[PDB]
Amino acid sequence: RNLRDLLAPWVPDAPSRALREMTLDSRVAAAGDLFVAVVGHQADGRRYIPQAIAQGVAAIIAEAKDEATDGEIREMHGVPVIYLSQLNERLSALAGRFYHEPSDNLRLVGVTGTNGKTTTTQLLAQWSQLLGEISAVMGTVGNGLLGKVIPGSAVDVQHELAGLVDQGATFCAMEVSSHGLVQHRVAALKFAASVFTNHLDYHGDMEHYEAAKWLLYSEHHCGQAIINADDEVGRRWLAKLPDAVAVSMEDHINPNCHGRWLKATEVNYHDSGATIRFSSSWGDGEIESHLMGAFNVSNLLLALATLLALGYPLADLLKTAARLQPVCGRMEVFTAPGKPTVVVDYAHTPDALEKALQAARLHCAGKLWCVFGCGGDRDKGKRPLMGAIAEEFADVAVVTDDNPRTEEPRAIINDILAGMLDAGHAKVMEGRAEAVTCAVMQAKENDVVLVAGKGHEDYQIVGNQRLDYSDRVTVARLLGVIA
Repeated sequence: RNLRDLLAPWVPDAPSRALREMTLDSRVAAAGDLFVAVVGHQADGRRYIPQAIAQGVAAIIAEAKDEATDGEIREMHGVPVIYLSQLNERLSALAGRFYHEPSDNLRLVGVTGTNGKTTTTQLLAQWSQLLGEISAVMGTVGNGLLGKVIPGSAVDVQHELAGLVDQGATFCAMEVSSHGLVQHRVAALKFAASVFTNHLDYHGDMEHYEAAKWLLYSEHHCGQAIINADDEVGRRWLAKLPDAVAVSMEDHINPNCHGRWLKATEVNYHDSGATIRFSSSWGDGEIESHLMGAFNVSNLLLALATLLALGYPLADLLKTAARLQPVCGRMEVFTAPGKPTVVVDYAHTPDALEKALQAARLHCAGKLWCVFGCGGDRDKGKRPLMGAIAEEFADVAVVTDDNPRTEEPRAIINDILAGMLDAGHAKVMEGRAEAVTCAVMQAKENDVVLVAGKGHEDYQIVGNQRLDYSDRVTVARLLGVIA
């Protein structure tokens, strides 16, 4: 890596100097490094230039704002210092060139929106890998090849993607935060596809918000646009994007305009997942999904439309659909012959618990059971709100412990019960393992038991002890299966 080569597109006069790593932080700036001095949230990296020089950096690129002309080449203690205008905007392109353009050496799919980003990126990564890609994810639960996801500036993004390119990745599904896009953290990435999953009442604010977002997207390499037409903003944007794919399970495909599309024609929500019949511009089909709830049908259809748009054959996608797995502890289904369906979900807030019960109800011909508690030595305000949700959206509420820590366990349970119209209806069982057993052994064959609050977590905090305990293991053992 060479300062001269790195800067050729922007500064033709740049000195030839070997470069090791690229860093924004003067503290880690080692001998041979490139130090990038940017102006951020009241923080001015140019303050740290002499300290970086003193640690033996090979060269510095720095904001020109107030200090120099764009492409002005200076030299301090024999260290080249090159100044660039609007460096925050160009950091992605600069790091891209530094790391040999990693988004041009694999198929990068970006997923944006408030929800379904984790699940949709996981589905894209799993499905593409089943079709023979070596697949990776970058998002909220961390970066890596599938099954090896280790838990962030424009430089970090390009560096991480290059790391995945080096480990052999040929496909990467990336969560793009609303916050990342606006701060230019993905400004130079070549997206093969951009997936849109899903305080704006005054119509000037919707107009500004849209204008701000449309400007950003016009500046990115978005590749194929795949948009949820079940979202009202999704629809407006599809009207303006004649090449975008429309995806719907709520009858919002308008075939007069929308050129390419995919819609769920009917969904049977059953005791072990969802049977999805669909029509698309690529042809028709039926998918056996092992994911639970209406939102996971949407997420799966977005991943499908995206992979069809990129040229993956419909017959190969249909033949692998049944191998798609839940994100561990996210509406994760456990079934066994002649036993109640059991779902483990991490829902530990009033809103998450309501969504997970509504999701669970679709699959439930009999009674819906909710086994849950609330953390001790934490905010107590959600307790009566989670009681009232469980009483309303479930048929049987089984209230138990969930990380009581040092707090009197029955105290927490009382606060939960206080939120209910009829606390006497609720079952209380202390010992979470025993409360899960209660629900699972008493539930009928066509009942569903939702076990809420822990998801993937493999500990119960009682006092200051992290006891070995897993909802998933307890359920799997009661059902006579393997977690």
